[PDB]
Amino acid sequence: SRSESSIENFLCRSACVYYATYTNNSKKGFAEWVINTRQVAQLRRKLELFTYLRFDLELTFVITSAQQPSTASSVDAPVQTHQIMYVPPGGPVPTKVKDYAWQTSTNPSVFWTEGNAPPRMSIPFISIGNAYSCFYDGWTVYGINTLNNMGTLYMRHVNEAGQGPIKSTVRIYFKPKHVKAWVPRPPRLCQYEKQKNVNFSPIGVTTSRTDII
Amino acid sequence: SRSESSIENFLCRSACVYYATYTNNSKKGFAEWVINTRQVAQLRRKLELFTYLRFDLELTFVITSAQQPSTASSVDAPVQTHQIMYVPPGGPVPTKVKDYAWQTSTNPSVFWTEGNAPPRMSIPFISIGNAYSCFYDGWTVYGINTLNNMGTLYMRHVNEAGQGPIKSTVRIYFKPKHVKAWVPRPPRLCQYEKQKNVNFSPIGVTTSRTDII
Amino acid sequence: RSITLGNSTITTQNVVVGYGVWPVATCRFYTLESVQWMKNSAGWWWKLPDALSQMGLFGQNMQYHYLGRTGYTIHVQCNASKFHQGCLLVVCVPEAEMGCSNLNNTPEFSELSGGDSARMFTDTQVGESNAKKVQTAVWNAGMGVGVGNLTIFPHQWINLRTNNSATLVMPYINSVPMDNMFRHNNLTLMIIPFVPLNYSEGSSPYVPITVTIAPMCAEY
Amino acid sequence: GLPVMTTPGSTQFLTSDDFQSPSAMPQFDVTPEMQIPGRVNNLMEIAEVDSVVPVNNTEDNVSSLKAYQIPVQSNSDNGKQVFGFPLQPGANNVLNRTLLGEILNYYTHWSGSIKLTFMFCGSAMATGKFLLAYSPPGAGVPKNRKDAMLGTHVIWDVGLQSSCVLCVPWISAAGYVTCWYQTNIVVPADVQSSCDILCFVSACNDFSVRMLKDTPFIR
Amino acid sequence: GLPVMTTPGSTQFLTSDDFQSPSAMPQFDVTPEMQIPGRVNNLMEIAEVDSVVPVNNTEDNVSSLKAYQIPVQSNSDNGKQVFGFPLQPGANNVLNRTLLGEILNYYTHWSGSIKLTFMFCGSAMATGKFLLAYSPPGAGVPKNRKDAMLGTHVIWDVGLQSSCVLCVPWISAAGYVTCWYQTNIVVPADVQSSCDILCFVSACNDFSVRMLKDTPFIR
Amino acid sequence: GLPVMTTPGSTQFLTSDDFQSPSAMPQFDVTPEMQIPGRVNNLMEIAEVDSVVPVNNTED
Repeated sequence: SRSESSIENFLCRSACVYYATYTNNSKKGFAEWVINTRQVAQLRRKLELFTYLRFDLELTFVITSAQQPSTASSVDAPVQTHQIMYVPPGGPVPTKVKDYAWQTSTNPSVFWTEGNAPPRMSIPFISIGNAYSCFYDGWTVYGINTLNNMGTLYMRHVNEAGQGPIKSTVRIYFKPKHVKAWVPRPPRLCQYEKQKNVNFSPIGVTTSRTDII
Repeated sequence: SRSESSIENFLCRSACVYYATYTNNSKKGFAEWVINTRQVAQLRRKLELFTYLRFDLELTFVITSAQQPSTASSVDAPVQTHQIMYVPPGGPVPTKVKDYAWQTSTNPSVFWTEGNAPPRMSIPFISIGNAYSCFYDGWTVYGINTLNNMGTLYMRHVNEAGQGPIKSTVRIYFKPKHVKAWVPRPPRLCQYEKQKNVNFSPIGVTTSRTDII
Repeated sequence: RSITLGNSTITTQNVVVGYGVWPVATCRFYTLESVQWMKNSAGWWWKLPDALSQMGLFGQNMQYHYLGRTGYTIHVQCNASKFHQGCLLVVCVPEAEMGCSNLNNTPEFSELSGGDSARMFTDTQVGESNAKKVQTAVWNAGMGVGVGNLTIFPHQWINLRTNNSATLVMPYINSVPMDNMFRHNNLTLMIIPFVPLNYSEGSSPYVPITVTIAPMCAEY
Repeated sequence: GLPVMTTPGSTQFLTSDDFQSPSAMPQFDVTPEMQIPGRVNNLMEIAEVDSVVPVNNTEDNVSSLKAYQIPVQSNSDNGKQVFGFPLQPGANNVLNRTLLGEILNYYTHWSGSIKLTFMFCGSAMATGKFLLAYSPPGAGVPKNRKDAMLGTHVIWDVGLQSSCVLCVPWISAAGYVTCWYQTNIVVPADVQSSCDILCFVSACNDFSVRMLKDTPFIR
Repeated sequence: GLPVMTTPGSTQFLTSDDFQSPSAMPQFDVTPEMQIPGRVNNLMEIAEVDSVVPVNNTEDNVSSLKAYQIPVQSNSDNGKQVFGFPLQPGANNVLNRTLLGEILNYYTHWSGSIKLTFMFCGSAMATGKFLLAYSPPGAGVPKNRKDAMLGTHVIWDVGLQSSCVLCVPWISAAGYVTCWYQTNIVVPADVQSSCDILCFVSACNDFSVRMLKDTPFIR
Repeated sequence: GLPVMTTPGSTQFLTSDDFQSPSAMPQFDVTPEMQIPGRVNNLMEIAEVDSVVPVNNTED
């Protein structure tokens, strides 16, 4: 049995890489996430075995809501819609819940009402170079490599609150497709410290035993 | 790489060209919009590079609602439906929420309940002439050219309020299809002043530097 | 034996090439100045397209012409008599992103790469609150990885019992086909001693190690 | 009847989608086509034509026609810089508002060449010689007539031809296009001495743009 | 129009599903491929190469390079165990953190063989003989030189060759790979006596893994 | 796009239905078959063999 050890069957999985809350009335309630693989620790180790990757990307969002405590007088609200904006590398970036950057043209965005299927979208491989680089010995600051910038995400409501606020959560999933790997690496032994870089503390090689025999 | 600079891939985009609110009980709550490309500034510059255009049109509407503050006694409302009427150039025009012009025959209109997919409709190229004209040196008043009149839009509820009012918003999108352009123009340098015409204030050519060398 | 390039001659007599693939006065065998292997040594490393640039006419090609494509070959040989014992590991890691001693910063430039001068490892930890220094404890090999697993890269064992030398050939491994050489170091040559050098009384107490680099097909 | 299964991403509205649509007005009998001259199939046909470059900004000739003119007169010093401008992309250089620059601000990465065509619109009798030194990126700006002659250049004469063509690569210091007096401008009597010089810019070969964005020349 | 019927499991989101998807950015003209050396098509190409085994843990040589070295010296006793380690899978044995072990902790059931390559990195003059006794599972650990000779083994000489190869099956007591002094290490004068020994591990034939899981070497 | 029309009995769950299903674990490489003796293809192969009849019940 060897088809369970191919590179395609080793990475084509899913993982809850982000989890953020945002409410509708607090004037700065909007979720924000930069796309990077180094968020969750268990996926970072599975992708740092190789150096140069090249994959498409497929995102799904599961969104739910929760009624915040209102005042009185029998609050009734219709269904909510959510807007999920995606910014390519080198584009405008919003800063409030109401800004010009949401009604722009070349930023693709979806609209999704509740009670339906979750809104899958799919991003192709966007780079000026030929492959993503999970390691970069060089300056751009050290070890940043501004070429492999995949873009950001932004979410907000498209409704105005009438009698009671509603907060909402979002769990962004993540799934590479058609993966090709290059020049493998030995697996990282020491624990992770900071998300942006490769820093570490020195640790022993292997949990000890009592003697040689 | 040149297929990203074709005319089809340069204009086949989307933009939130209108944003209006209307409530159901205030006896004049109905949204109204005339179709013209010169509403949003960022699309007007991308279309004034050419003089004679000819494109089909594809409109989508995203509609949401919001509960207005009612009195008391546990307001419960069923789902709302919205009516989006389209008037061709040279047709009747409503003036109140209840008029004869809504139940007319040759004005196509859609009906859309909430909680479903947003209601896309598509308008073909309607002109007596052969092409739209984004510039017209001549009288009909100066620089109007009543030939390239694309029609209007009108929206209202199809319900009567029982215990609490509901206001609603609408964000009309816009997408040309199968575009052909003719006789290009130099890009407009001075800022825009008025929506209906081409007036401007004189401005310098280029942000200066200190000297020639 | 006695291969020549340009105006330099190196005399040899096994080869291990890349990942299976094969790669005007610059074609000459540059020779870094040799380091001394003692008993209490830990290891040395050179960044590859930086050690050539500060000294050679290849570096004179670098300051005029930034962006280039190169393909290297490396000779490493140490001469010792039959009475010495010990074992080396010659490996050539691509994209060695080393980590800083301080947990929040990145190391500065002069600690990652001496200009054609070997930076040295150590077998302790290093201080953290001082400055931007490379975390250079040898058993984690600077990259936070287990040093025993380092043989997945192209490598060659030097063992003074039988073998004497090591020759490597490395092709051009980069994502972009043309990148600026001044802000990027794609290869890294590491020499780590596993079995430390031991000898009796009377013999000379150090073994010199010479490193010879020779670029082939530098395109500009 | 027939069994289906709704995949995720079903009732969503993608902003840059591609689907069919119901027509609002069927049985309309749309107006047919007409042969209208000057059809544009790609935006690089706009960037092929020439335009004049405002190389004489100097903070008060911007709101006039003196921004496009380079002053050249018979001075008393041998060896002097006529003009010079960097090629730093986007950051308020002189090639921004021209016809090449207004298209390329709709993109993020581009590469190509540039035809720089000069034109001596002076008298009919006066002669002289000019250098057109392009400094490659990485090298410095030349501070003399002599070292600019060692770099890549072209000596341009006035009495033979009235327009020289200089080609140069351009990509998103980074280079200079300085021009130097070779000799003074000898002119016969009863002719004015001060003459002007224009500048033209067009794309030599086809550019390669990608990853469209919106322009920053708006509110 | 056309009649359908929504089967159960319609508007659900399976975590490990497989469907199509709408592209977020059409008309992008994606960057084409490039021939980059060293492509990995399967993870068993990682497990084929060798790695050094930390067989000398002993609670204070772990944070140093003395974990990979086995001490061998000319002792005064004939018949002594040089080293020995069990093959109990996973439960803190010595083959866990090596390059073979880090892949196989991503699976639940596996089977294969192991090449154990030793290497005497001592002097050039000193000779000697070693046993490499593999004890099969079910049998006990040998407590003598003599009974280990009755089991399956291979006598390894130093003066002839410097590396012996021992192959052994491995599967998720369970076996021992003990090594014994055959004779003392005779070495001429003016040479040091204490010599070290390394250890290598790679997969002999192809393994057979199944039913992927996540690793326990994390927080 | 393509026009459909949902017939009645659409979003129901029949207890004895027959439809396809999404697999929970794709790329598993299921364990293959093995020749095991004594295969039963129908329950009447159980009823063909003999059995002893308790014809002497009589309460104790």
